[PDB]
Amino acid sequence: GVFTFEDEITSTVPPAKLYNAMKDADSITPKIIDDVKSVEIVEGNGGPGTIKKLTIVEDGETKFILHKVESIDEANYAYNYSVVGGVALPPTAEKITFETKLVEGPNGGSIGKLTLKYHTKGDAKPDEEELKKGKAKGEGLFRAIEGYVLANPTQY
Repeated sequence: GVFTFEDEITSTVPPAKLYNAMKDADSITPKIIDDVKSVEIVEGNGGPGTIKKLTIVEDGETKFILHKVESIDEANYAYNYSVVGGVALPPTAEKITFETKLVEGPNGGSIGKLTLKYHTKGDAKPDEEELKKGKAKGEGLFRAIEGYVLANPTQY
């Protein structure tokens, strides 16, 4: 089955800036997110279908997570990717997709939608702690990218 949660988020940063910075997430995130050590391209040019390998530390334990880029759409200010492999993928999960979509806000900022989609095989239910952790990671990445833009106003 597929279990989805969609949450609304806001930022004072306008969406083109946020989108541009999301495209540089591979170099922004390891600096900001202490548990993300590095991001390496396994295959591809950075667009849809690119597989990336993230080196993480969780509780003193080094782990590898594989992400597949799903879509990068300027028109929706969208940056979507999937967890496709590694320990970050729970035993119950076939795939976890993270989607971000932005629109212009009323005050020159952004209104965002963050979507977490958790695919399971057949009637298997997801681990509920996984929804929580997935929600927080999606929001954590968005806040990282936002934080970097706010702290570096001439970069974007």
